[PDB]
Amino acid sequence: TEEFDAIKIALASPDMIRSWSFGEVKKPETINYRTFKPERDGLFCARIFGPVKDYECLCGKYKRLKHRGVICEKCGVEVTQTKVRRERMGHIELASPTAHIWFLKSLPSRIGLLLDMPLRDIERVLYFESYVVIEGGMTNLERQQILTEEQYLDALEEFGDEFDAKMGAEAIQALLKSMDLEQECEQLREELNETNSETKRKKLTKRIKLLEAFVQSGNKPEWMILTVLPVLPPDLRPLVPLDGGRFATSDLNDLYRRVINRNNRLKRLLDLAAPDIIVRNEKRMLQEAVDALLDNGRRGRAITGSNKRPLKSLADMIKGKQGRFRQNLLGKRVDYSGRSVITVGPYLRLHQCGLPKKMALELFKPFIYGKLELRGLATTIKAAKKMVEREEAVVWDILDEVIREHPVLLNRAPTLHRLGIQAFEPVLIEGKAIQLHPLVCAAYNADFDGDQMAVHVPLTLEAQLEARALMMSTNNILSPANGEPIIVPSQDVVLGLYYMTRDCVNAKGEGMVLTGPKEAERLYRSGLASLHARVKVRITEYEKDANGELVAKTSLKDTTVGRAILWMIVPKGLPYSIVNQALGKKAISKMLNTCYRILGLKPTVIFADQIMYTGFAYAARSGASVGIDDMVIPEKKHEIISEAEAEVAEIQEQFQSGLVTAGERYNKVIDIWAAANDRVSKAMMDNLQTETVINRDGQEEKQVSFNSIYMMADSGARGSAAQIRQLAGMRGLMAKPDGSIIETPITANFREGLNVLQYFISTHGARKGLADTALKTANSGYLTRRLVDVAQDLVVTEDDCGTHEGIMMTPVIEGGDVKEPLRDRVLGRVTAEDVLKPGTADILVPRNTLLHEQWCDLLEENSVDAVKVRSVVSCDTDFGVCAHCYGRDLARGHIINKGEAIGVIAAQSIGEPGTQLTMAAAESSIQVKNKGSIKLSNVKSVVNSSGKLVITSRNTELKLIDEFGRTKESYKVPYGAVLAKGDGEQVAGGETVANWDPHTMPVITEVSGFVRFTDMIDGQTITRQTDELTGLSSLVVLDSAERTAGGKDLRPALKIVDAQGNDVLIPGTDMPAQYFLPGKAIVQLEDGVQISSGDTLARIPQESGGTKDITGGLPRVADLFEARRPKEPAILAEISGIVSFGKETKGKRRLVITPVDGSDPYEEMIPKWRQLNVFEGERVERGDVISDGPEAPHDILRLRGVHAVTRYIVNEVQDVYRLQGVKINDKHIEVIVRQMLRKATIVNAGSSDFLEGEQVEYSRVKIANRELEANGKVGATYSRDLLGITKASLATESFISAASFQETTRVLTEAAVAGKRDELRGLKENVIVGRLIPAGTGYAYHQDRMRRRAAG
Amino acid sequence: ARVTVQDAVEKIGNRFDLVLVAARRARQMQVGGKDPLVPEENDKTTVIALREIEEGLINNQILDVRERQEQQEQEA
RNA sequence: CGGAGAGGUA
DNA sequence: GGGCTAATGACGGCGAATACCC
DNA sequence: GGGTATTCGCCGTGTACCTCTCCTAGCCC
Repeated sequence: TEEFDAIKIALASPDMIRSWSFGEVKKPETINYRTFKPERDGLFCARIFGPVKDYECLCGKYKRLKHRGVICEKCGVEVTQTKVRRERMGHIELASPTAHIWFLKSLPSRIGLLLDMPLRDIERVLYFESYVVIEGGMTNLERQQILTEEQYLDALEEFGDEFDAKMGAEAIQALLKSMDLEQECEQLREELNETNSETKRKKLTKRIKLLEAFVQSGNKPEWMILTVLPVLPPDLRPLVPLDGGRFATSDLNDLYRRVINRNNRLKRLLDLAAPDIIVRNEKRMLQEAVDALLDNGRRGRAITGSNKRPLKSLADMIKGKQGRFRQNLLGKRVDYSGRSVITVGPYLRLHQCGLPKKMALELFKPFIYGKLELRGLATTIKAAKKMVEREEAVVWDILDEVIREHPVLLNRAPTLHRLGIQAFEPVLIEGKAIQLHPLVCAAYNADFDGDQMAVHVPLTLEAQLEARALMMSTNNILSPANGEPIIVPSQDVVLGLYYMTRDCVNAKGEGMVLTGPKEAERLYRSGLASLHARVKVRITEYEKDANGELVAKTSLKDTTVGRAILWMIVPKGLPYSIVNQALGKKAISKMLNTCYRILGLKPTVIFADQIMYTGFAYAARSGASVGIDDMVIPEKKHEIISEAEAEVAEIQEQFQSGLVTAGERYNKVIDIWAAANDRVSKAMMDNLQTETVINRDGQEEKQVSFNSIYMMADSGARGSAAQIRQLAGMRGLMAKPDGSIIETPITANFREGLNVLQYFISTHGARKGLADTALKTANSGYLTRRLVDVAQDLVVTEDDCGTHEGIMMTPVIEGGDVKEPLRDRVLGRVTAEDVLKPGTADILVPRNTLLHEQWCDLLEENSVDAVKVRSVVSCDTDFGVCAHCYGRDLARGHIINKGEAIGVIAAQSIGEPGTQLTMAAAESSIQVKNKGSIKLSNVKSVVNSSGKLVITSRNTELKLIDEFGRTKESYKVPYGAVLAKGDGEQVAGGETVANWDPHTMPVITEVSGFVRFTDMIDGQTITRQTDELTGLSSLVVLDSAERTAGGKDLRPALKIVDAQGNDVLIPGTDMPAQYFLPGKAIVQLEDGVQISSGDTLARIPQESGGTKDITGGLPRVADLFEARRPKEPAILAEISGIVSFGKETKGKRRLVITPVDGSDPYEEMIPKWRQLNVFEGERVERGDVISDGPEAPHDILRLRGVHAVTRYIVNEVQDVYRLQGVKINDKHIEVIVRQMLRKATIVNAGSSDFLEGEQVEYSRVKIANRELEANGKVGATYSRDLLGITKASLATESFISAASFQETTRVLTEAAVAGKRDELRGLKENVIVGRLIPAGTGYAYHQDRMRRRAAG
Repeated sequence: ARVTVQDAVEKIGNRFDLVLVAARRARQMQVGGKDPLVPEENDKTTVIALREIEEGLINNQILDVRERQEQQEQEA
C-alpha cells in the first residue's frame, strides 16, 4: 500500500500466517561457519524465502544456468524478481501448540493475567512440570487447577470421562479456546450494577478492562499461542562469519535449525504413535528451543567479551544500539557526500558556496555521465568514465550545466540548531577547500581553524526543491530560536562599516556640498576628499507610505562622505536614520532587521550581500591594523596599583595587629583590588575614547578615536570592553583551585610582561575552562537528545481551535529593574482576548489577531501591564497544535502554518545555547527606586497602631503601577514587613517603603495583650533562659528538625490575646494570633507581658540575603526539565480552608487542612527539614505557602493550575538563559511544557480507571464524548501531572518510540495484545518505519493523500 | 534566473505544499508528459518550475485540472 | 567488512 | 585440526533490597 | 509508624576520523 501513517499491530492468526508463506522447509541445513555454502533445503532455500542469489540456481551443490528469472522447478528452486525475494518468507506448521515466552516472562504475564492465576502455574505447565485441569472434572474436582503427577493420576482414576488435564502449551490452548470473552464482559458489567463492594468492584473492573482490551484488539487468545511458526528469509537476519579463529555471533541460525530439528523429531514420533512420556519430552525441549529462539534475554542475558552486546536472539535482534539499526546509530554514512576543510570566499553571494572542482567532479559523476551520454559525447558508461578521467575541457561545460543551479547542502559536524545544515548554490573553484560564504559561518557556529564542513547533494528533483525553498540560507536568515536575523555581519565587514561611517572633526574635503552620493563617491575615490568629513549632501531617500507607495523625499543632510557612499548600498524605501552614526554590530543588526520588517526578504538579502562587499572593501581601504603602540598603557596605572598595595599593606598590618579577622581583611583586599581594576579600566577607556584630538580652525577638539584598537572592539568586531581592558589594563582578579578568588590579582597586562607565577596562576583558569568546555559539550549533546526525544512528536496541524483561553503574559521585572520588556515578549504571539486602552474600554485589537510589530507598537503607546495570549499550553488541539495558539516567531515573519514540527525546533532552540551555559534591598529593607503609585497584591496585613500596615507571609507582592498604565518595579514583601506608605502614594527613589531588621526577621504583633505559652513544655520544647531588659526573655525554640518523642508531640506556640484576657482570631490572614514558633525562634515575650501593636513577638535569625534555592547552568536546566524536587519541595496550601495539627512527628509532622464544604480529613505530611510557616485557625487558599523554601513544579501544577506552572517553568528557564545573555522566545518552552504534562491522572474515574496515567488529549476527547451522550462515563475529573522529560518520552502513546529507546519485548507485547492502533503521529517514528515524516513537505504530502482518500 | 522563493510564498501562503506541487511540476517536465512554459536559461527543471509558479501560471487548481486532463487523454 | 578496547585531532 | 551445536585512579541512574526515628 | 537511607547488582556513553586490536565457544571424530 501507499506510504501511510496510523499503523496497526496485533497478534497474528495461523491461517493468515500460512497465507504469508509459500510452502514449508523440509529439512534444516545451515552453513558451518567454516564452510559458507548455503545448504538446501534448510535456512537457505530459494523456493520459500526467495532466491538467495537471483537469476541462478542455488541448492548448495547446483549452480546450473537455466532459471535466470523464470518460474520452474528443477531441484526445488524458485527464481523471481528481488521484490518476491523480500516478500517470500517461511512457515512451519507445528503439530502441537507452542506458547510465546514474552507474554510469560513479562511482569504483566498476559496468559497469567488473562487466566487469573500467578505465572508460576503457567511456567510449571509449560515447562512440563505439573498438569493443569483443562475444564476437566468439576463435581468434586476443580475446573482450573494445577496438578502434580500423583494428583493428576488421582483425578484420572477418580474420573476419566468427565476429566481432562494436559501438559505444556496444549493445556493453555484448550483453556483459552474455552472462554467466550463477550459473555464474561456482559456478566461483569451487569454484575457491577448489583455489586456494592469497593474491592469487588475494582476486581470486576480490572477483569472486564482486560477482556474488553482483548475484544477490541480483535485477537483471539488461541492465536497468541504459536500454532504455526513463521520464519525469516536467511538474508533478513544478522549473519557475518569471519575467517580464521575469530567469528561472529549467529545464534539465530542454529536456533532455527534446533527448532526445526525438535519439530521434525516430534512429527516423526507422532507419526509412529510414540508413547506419552517420550512425545511429552519431545514437546518439552521443542517448546524450550522455540522459547530460546524467541528470546535468550527471557532465558537470562549475559555479557560476552570483545563485544558489549548479549548473545544474538530474535528478541535481541529486535533492538540493538542505539535502536533499529538502519534508522539511527550506528551509523548511517551516506553516499553522494563529501567533507573538507573550509576557507572564506568574500566574493560569493549569500546563496553561494565555493566548492572545489575535484569535489564537484566526484560528487556529480552520475549526472555528468548522464549529460555526456545525452549530448552523444559518450556511447557507454565506459566511455563516460574515460571521458571524465581524462579531464578534458569538455567535461567543464558538462559540470557547469549540471551545476548551473543544482544546490548543495552544507552541514557542520555538530548540528546544535536548525541552521546547522543549509543549502547553497555551488560555484566551482580552484583549490581543495570549500569556500563558505563569510556571512553564513556565524550561523553555522563554525570557524576557520582546520574544522571540516560536510557537503551532501540532494539529488532528486523534489529534494532539490525542498533545499531551494527551505534549506538555502536566503530563506533561512532569522534564528529559529528567537526570530531575529542570524545572518548578522560578525567581525570583519562590521569593522569596515564602523570605520567608513565614522566621522572626524577635520579632514580633506570638509564642509562642501555634493550632488547626492554620486559626488561623494566621485570625490572620495579621487582621493581629493577624505572619507570622513562634515559634509552637507542633497540626498533623495525613499519612504514607504500609504498603501505601499514610495515617496522620494529629497533633503540636504549633514553626514560624512563615507556615509553617503554607504547610503548608495541601501535600496529604496529605507530611512536615512539607519546609515548615519557610527555603525556598530548592534546598529547593523538593527539595519538588517528593519530592512526585513519593512521591505521583505529580497531587499534584505541584496542589502546583506552588498553591505558585506562594501564592508570588506572599505575595511581593506582602511588598513585597520593591530600593533603594539596602538594598545595604550594608562600613565597612572602604576600609581593606582601602588595605592592599592599601600591600602592592602595597611589592612594586613592591622591583621598582624589583630584588628581584622581573616574573612575581614580578605574581603577588604578583594574590594581594594576590584576598585583598582575598575580605576585602571576607566583610565584606559578614557585614554582610548578621545586618544585622537584634532583642531578645527585652531582649537583642539575631541572626537571618535582614529585608534585601530578602539574601532577594533567598539564596532563589536571582536572582543569586548573586558578583553581590550585585559590587554592594555590588568586582567587582574580571577579564581584559584577550589574556585576562589586570589588575594593578589594578575597585576600585569599582556602588552607588558607576565611574571612566571602570574602565568602559572592564570593557567588554572584556562585549564578549568577547557575541561568545563568539554564536559558542557557532552552534556549539551545529551540534553539536546532527551529534549528532542520528548518533543519530536508535536506538529502544528490545525489553523484555529477557537480557544479563547490563554496565559497572562507580563514584562518580567526583578526588584527595581525591568529585566525584559513586554514589547519583546508580545511580538509574534496571538492575543487570547481583545486588549483595551489603559484609560478607556475601547477595543485596541480585534479578536485573536496576530500581534506583529504594528500592534506591538500600538500596545507600547497604550501602555498595558499584561495581555492574555493564545498558548500551545492553552491549546485544545489534539495530536497537534493550533497555529493561532502558537504564533509565528520563526525564520519567517508570517503566521505559521500546518506541519513544521515545532517540538523539534523548540528542542534544538533550547539545546543550541546549551554550550554557552556555564557553572536597601530584599530581606533588609524594600526601597522603591522610581516614582509611581504604590500597589500591594495578596496582602496579609492588619492596620494596627501607629499606622502600621504590617504585612506578613511571603505571598504578598509590591508592584509599582505608574501613571502610564503598567508597572515598572516589582518586589516580594517578606514576613512582618512594616510599611508607613499606603497604596497609590508617590515615593522617592530608594525610599524604604518597607523596613525591618536585615539579619533577623521579627514577628511583629498586630494585636496587643497577654502572651500565653500555649502547646509548650518548659525545658523540653524551648530553652530555659530569661534575660530581662524590658520584660523580655531569652527563651529559644528548639530547631524545626526532628527531636525527641517527648518534645515533638507539642509544637511551641505564643498565643496573643486582646487587652481583655480573651482569645481573638482574625480571618483571612496567615496570622490568626497564635504564632506557632518555627525552629530557632527566640521567644522575646514571657507569659503575661504587655506590648503594643507593632512589637516583635519572636526573632528568627536570617542571612540578609544569600539563600541557595537555585544552582544555575545546564544542570539546572536539565533538572527543571526533569522537574526534580529542588532541595525537597516546599508544600503549599493543599486546599483552602481552616487548618490544624494532627499527630505531630509520627514519622514526620502531620497537618490537617479542614475545608468548610469539602473533605475535612485532608492532612498532609511535613518533613521537619522544611522551614515551617503554618498556624492553626488561619484561613488559607491554594497556592499559599505552608513550608517555606524552593517549591517543586509538581505541587505547583497540582494546586495553582496549569498556567501557573507554565509561567514558573518558562520564567525559570528564560532567566537561566538570560544569565548567559542568550534570548529565546518562550513559545519553545511552552511547547516543551505541553509535552511534559501531556499525561494526567484521573481523580474521579471516567471511562478509565480511578487513578492511572492517561493522555490528557484522550481525557478531552473522552469527556467531550461524555457530554455528547446523556449517559455520563462517568465523569470525568482529572488533574494533569508533570512527568520528567525521559518519563514523558517513554510515556509516548506510539510504541515505535519505546521500541528503539527503551526495553522492547515487553513494550512490543503490550502493543500486540492491546492491538494498539498508534496514529504514528511521531516523526522519528516515521523515520524508524522508513516512510515519509509527517512534517513540512512530508506532512503536506500525507495531507494530500488523505484528501485523495475517498476522493478517487 | 530566480532562486529566491518569495513570490511563490506570496502566491501560495503555505509555501510548503508549494514545495510539493513545484516538485511534481519539475518531475513531469524533467521526464516527458509536459514541456516548459517559461523560456529555458539552461536552468534545472526545479527553477523553471519555480519561475512558473512565481508568475501565477502554475497554481494548485491549474495543476490538478491539468493532471486530471492528461489522464482522461491517456485512458482515451 | 558487523560491534567493543586504545592514542591523536577538531 | 573439524563439522556440528546447544571491582577501588570512571560516572551516574535505578529498581531491588534493605536501614532507621518517632 | 515510614520515609528516608542505606545496601545490592546492571547498564548507558555528545560530535567525526586517523591509526591500532578484538571479536558465540565446546567439542567428540
